[PDB]
Amino acid sequence: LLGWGLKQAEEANKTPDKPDKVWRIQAGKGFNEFPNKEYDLYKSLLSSKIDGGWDWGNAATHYWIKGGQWNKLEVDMKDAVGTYKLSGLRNFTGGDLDVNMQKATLRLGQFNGNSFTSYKDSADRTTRVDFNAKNILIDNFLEINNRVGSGAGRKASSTVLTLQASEGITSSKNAEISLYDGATLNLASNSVKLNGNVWMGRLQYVGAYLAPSYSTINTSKVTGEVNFNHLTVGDHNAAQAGIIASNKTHIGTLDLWQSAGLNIIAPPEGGYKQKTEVQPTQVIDGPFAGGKDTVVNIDRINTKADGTIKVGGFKASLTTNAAHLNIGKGGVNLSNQASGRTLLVENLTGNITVDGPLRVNNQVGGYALAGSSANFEFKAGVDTKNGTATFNNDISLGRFVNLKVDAHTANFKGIDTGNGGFNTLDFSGVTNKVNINKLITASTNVAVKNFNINELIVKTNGVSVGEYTHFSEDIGSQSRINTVRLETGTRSIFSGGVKFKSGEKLVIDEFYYSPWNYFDARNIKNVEITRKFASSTPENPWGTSKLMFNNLTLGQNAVMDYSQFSNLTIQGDFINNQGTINYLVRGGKVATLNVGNAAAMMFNNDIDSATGFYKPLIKINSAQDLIKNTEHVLLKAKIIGYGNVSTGTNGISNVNLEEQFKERLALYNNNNRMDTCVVRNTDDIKACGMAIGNQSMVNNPDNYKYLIGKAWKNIGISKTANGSKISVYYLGNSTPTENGGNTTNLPTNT
Repeated sequence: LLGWGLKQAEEANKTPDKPDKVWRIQAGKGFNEFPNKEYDLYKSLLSSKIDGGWDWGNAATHYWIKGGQWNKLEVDMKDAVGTYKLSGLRNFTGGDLDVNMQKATLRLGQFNGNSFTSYKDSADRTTRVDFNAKNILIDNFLEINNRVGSGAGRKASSTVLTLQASEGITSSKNAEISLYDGATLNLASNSVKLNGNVWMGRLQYVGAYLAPSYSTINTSKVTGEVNFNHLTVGDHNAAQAGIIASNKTHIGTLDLWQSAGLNIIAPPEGGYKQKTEVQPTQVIDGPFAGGKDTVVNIDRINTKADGTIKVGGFKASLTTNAAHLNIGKGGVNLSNQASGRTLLVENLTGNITVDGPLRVNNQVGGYALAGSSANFEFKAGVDTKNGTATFNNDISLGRFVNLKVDAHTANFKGIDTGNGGFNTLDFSGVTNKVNINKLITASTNVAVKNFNINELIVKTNGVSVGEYTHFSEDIGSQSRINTVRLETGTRSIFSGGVKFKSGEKLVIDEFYYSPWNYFDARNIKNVEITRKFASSTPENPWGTSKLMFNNLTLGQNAVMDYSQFSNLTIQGDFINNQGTINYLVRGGKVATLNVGNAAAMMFNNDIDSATGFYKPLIKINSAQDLIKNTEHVLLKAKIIGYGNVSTGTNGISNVNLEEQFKERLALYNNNNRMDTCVVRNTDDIKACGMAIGNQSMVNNPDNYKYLIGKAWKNIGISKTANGSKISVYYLGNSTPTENGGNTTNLPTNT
């Protein structure tokens, strides 16, 4: 209930005990002349001053030192050479072993495990069990602060194991290290590689599911390569483990519990270091900052999760002070019961780099039910706010799973939420940048303040409605989406789609329509389009595409495919820059463009070598069935404020602006232009005669010589450029005269 940061700090600085009867045992001659003799410790040496017994009250074995558990002993070999074993010291109560074994290989496992526990007296004693071997090689299971008898009898107080080898502490596969409610241990060798089931926190008794049950593996002195293999924190209780490592922690499979915590704490920057009565100074530490080269390579996070149902989840958590929290190819698992199991992958003052697939219930998709809201959560650099949470692997979310990241810069590579839906994809803590590479949504609750998703896929929701892409907060000013590609929805109903809630600008480069998926763009006032603005099926469109805007702007060279199949609706000041909007008829009728407030336009001296004239400013392609002698509404307008970069293009002139607007438009038929026909030599005579359908330009190119760097307007096509309408009066495909009129020159400024 106090927390682990108080508990490890208050047992970091204690006086050991007050033991009377300090026994001293020295191994003399005989041990120090056989380097491979394979001795024992208990029967050969330690059973002299360690007595067995029976605890009255549900015991199996019982061991203390001499005449009670309050007597220090020691073993001082310092030259004994060989190899040894403990092999069966179970339910040791004792107190203050310190087996000093220089140049002596140890082995705490042979045919039987071990145990080290204290009793809960009125003196509140520890054990402080030390070893100072050369190698250790645990090689069988070991319990620290275990259950001495069976529930009843005497209770168990705290303890300390300390293993201070000089060459390395390996372990065997069946060596389940399992320290309990009050136990700690320290290691001091180099290159500890525990290949066994490390078990921090266990049920000390049979049914006490509400114990605090702290632990500690403080491998502070390890100068080599710490390498755990298989941890397990918590067992049917709210254990709060902690590890104070030595800035390199490669572990393997991690098996947390539901309500289990973990605190991997990297070292600091320079490394570690009738009368009044005065208690000693209790120096405490808050959550500090790890050093620069602090690496914690947790390469698999599983979770055990079963049991009852509480009103919330349980929120397993690991807290890391390291400047890196790399998570490799194993990825993150999440076992999920009927309620919502949650994990917290938190980093205080570091980074997080996950390169693995986020699973749940041990599959990649991982559907969850309504009450089981599995909640992924990542915190990269909380107390420094410069920490990045880079996910260099394509994640995959099912249904009722919720990613949230509260970092400084959350880079990504791909997000899959369109398969399951109901995914709160929160980003509310992100400072400045979100680099999502690919997004797939069905019913998502995206909340980003600033991003640039360079490619966006918005899928539908099958056939049911109420499920859609939803940006639920302000999108900001530096936001951007380089590619939006909606896919074709369901039949005759806008079931899937996008909607916004706030924002002011969203610089889009490229867009695709889709039938029956709506691109609602609420409240954003500067929706820019930079390049091609077409549909997902540009060859054979159908359906409708609700582009329910409030404002939009189109820049240079952004071609459009505007038809009756896309009701582009504007409620604001549409500004068109040098962009060639193309039209199509789909049955002879020209699809008018419905401007709500204003369609202001402004252009350039956009002359090119493709024509010799300016760019075709508005084209109408595939209008072969264009209805003659009938007003074709080209675009609806309310205020046409037309201009160019100056009064006159190609420098400056005094020409009124609206008349050369009619020059740059195009009516594209027979693979050429019918509005004008820009003819520069004798070769495009043939193409112009293909356009107008006359044999006067087919057989003889010298028939018409008004066109050496010139052009001519076809009469029968009338265009309005006033302040309220842009219309087309297609009434004649007239044969042009040679020297009678309706002819222009070229600007000749390519």
